[PDB]
Amino acid sequence: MLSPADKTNVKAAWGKVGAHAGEYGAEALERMFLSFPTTKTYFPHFDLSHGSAQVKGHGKKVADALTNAVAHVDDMPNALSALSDLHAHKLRVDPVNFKLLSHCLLVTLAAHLPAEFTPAVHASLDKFLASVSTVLTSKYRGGVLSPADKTNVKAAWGKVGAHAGEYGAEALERMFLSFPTTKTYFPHFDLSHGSAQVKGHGKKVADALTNAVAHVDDMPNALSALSDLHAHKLRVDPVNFKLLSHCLLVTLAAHLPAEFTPAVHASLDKFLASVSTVLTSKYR
Amino acid sequence: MHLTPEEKSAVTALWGKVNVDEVGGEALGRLLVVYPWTQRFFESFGDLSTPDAVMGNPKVKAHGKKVLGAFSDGLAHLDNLKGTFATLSELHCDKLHVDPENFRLLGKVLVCVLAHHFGKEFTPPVQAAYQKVVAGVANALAHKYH
Amino acid sequence: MHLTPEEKSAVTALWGKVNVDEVGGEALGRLLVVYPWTQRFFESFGDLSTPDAVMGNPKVKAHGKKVLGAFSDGLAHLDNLKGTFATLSELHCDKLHVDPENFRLLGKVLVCVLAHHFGKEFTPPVQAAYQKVVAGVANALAHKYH
Ligand code: HEM
Ligand code: HEM
Ligand code: HEM
Ligand code: HEM
Repeated sequence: MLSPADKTNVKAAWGKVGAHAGEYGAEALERMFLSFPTTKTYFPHFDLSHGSAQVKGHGKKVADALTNAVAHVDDMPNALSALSDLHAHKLRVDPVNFKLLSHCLLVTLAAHLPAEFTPAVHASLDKFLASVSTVLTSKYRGGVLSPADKTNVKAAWGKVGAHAGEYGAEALERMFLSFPTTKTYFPHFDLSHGSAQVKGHGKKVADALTNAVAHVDDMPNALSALSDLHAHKLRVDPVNFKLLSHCLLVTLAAHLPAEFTPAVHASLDKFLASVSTVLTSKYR
Repeated sequence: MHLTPEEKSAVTALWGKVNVDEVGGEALGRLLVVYPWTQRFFESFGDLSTPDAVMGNPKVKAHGKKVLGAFSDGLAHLDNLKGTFATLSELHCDKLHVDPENFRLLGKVLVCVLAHHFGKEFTPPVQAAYQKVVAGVANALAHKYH
Repeated sequence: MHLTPEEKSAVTALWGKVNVDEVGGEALGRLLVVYPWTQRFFESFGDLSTPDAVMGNPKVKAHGKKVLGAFSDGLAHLDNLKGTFATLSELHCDKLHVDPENFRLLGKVLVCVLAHHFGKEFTPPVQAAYQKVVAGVANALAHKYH
C-alpha cells in the first residue's frame, strides 16, 4: 500500500515535524475531542481540559509511536506489535475512531507545515495513517482467518452450493433497497425486482466469492483482476463493500437456519471483511 | 421518524411475533461474539471467553432482554425517537461512557438475527424498513452525547 | 442547522478571508489526488495522470470554483441547509449519480485546505465549527437520494 515514494514523503514530512512531535500530538487530540466528542467516551479517566498534563503526556506517547512507525515503515506490523496487542485486548477502541484521530493528525500537520504539505505529501500522509490504523486494529478479531474460521466458511459456503447465484441476486436486491445510495453505481441497470440484469450480476458476484473460498489462503492473487477492475475502472467507494457484505450476511442468515450459528456468523463476517480488504487494496 | 405506510406496517407486523426475551439475548450475545471489543463494557458479566460461554451467560441473556425491551417501547413511538430515548441517551454518555458506534453494531446484528429467526419472511423490503428503524434508534440514542 | 452564535460567527469571520476560486480549485484538485477513485466523474476533464497535472487542469479548477461557490452561498443559509440544497441533491442523485460519500470526502479535504491556508488561525474550536458545517452540507446534499 505504501509506495517507496510514499515512504520518502512521510520521512520528509515527519522529519520536518522533528522535536515538535509531542506538542503536535497533543494538539491533534484536542482537535479530535472537540470535533468528535464521542471519542471522549474512551477517556473518562482523564482531565480533558486544555493543556492538561494527561493530554500532553498522552500526545507525546502517540507521537513517539508514530515516530517509531516512520522509522520502521517497511516493518510496521512488527514495530507496533505491542501497541496492536494493547488496543485489541485491553483498550478495545472501536476501529471507526482511528479514522477520526488520523483526520485530526492530518489537520494538525497541515496547520504547522505550510511549505511541506503539498498535494502529493497530503496523499502519502493520509495513506500512511490509514496503514498505521490498519496495523493497530489487525488483531481485534484473532487476526487473519484462523483454521477454525476457514473451516466454518467452507462448511457454510458448501451448503450454499448451487444456490450461490440466487443468493447473490438476493443480496444485491437487499442492498439496493436498504442502502439506496449504492444504486448510483448501476444507472445502466433495470433494478426492478426480478430483473435479469441483477440476477446475472449476482451470479458473477457469487462466482467470485466461490473462487475466494476455494483460494482462501491465496486470495489476493485469485482476486487480482477484480481488484484492478474496481480500483481503476469502476472506482466504487470503499465504504460500499461493507454494505454489500452486510446484505450477503443477512441473505445467508435467512437461508441457513441450522448453519448460521454465532461462531459461523463471526467467521463469515471476518471472511467478507478480508475479501473487501483485498478488493480495495489497489485503490491508492 | 418518517416511514411509508408500507414500511411501518411491515415493521409492526413482524415485531408482534418477536419474543423479546429470546431475540434480545441472541442479539446481545452475537454482538459480543462477532465484535468482541464490545465486551469492554461487560467485564462484570463473568465468562465471555467463547461463543458457547457468551450465548449461555445468564447475565448476557438478562441484559439482552432489558435492551430489546427498551427498543420495543421505541417502536411504539416511531414519530419521536429522540424524545423517547433522551434520558437513556444521557445515561449512556454521562454514566456508561458507551461509544455510540456500538449502537450501530447492535443494529446490524439485530437485523441478522431477525433474518436468521424468520427466514424467507424477512424479505428485502422488510429488511429495508428495519434498517431505517435501527438507524433511527441509534441516532436517537446518540443525540444527547456531548 | 444548529450552531451556537459563537460558532456561526467563527465560521463566517474566517470565510470572509477566503478566495473562493483559489480554495475551490485547491480542494477539488486535492480530492482527486488524495482519493483518486473520485476521478471517475471527470474523465472529460482531460489529463489527470499526475498530481501536478490535476492541480493545473483548468477544467478541475473551474469545477472547484462552481462547487465552492455553491458552498459559499450555502453559508448564508445555515439554518436552512436542507431547503437550500434540495434541488442540487436531486440533481446529484437522479442525473449525476454521485455517491454521497464523495461529499464527505470533499468535506475532509476542505477542512485540511483551510488548515493549510490559515495555519494557527484555524484553531481547534474553529475546526470544530467547520466540522459541523461540512457535515451539515454533506447531509443536506444527500437528503433527497432515493
Ligand atoms: C494513530 C492511532 C493511535 C496510536 C499511534 C495510538 C497509540 C497509543 C499509545 C502509544 C498508547 C500508550 C501505551 C502505553 O504507553 O502504555 C495509547 C493508549 C491509549 N489509546 Fe491509543 N493510539 C491511537 C489511537 C487511539 C484512538 C483512536 C483512541 C480512542 C479514541 C485511543 C485510545 C487510547 C486509550 C484510551 C489509551 C490509554 C491511555 C491511558 O489510560 O494511559 N487510541 N495509544
Ligand atoms: C464482495 C464484493 C464484491 C465482489 C466479489 C464483486 C465482484 C464483481 C464482479 C465479479 C464483477 C464483474 C466483472 C466482469 O465483468 O468480469 C463486478 C462488477 C461490478 N461491480 Fe463489483 N463486486 C463486489 C462489490 C461491489 C460493490 C460494493 C459495488 C458497488 C456498490 C460494486 C459495483 C460493481 C459494478 C458497477 C460493476 C459492473 C457491472 C456491469 O456494468 O456489468 N461491486 N463486481
Ligand atoms: C438498542 C440500543 C440500546 C438500548 C435501547 C439500550 C438500553 C439500555 C437500558 C434500558 C439499560 C438499563 C439502565 C438501568 O437499568 O440502569 C441499559 C444499560 C446498559 N447498556 Fe444500553 N442499550 C442499548 C445499547 C447498548 C449497547 C450496544 C451497549 C454497549 C455495547 C450497551 C451497554 C450498556 C451497559 C454497559 C449498561 C449497564 C449495565 C449494568 O447496569 O451493569 N447498551 N441499556
Ligand atoms: C459541497 C459539495 C458540492 C456542491 C455544493 C456541489 C455543487 C454543484 C453545482 C453547483 C453543480 C452544477 C449543477 C448545474 O449545472 O445545474 C454541480 C455539478 C456537478 N458536480 Fe457537484 N457539488 C458538490 C460536490 C461534488 C462532488 C464531491 C462530486 C464528485 C466527486 C461532484 C460532481 C459533480 C459533477 C460531475 C457535476 C457536473 C459538471 C458538469 O456537468 O459540467 N459534486 N455540483
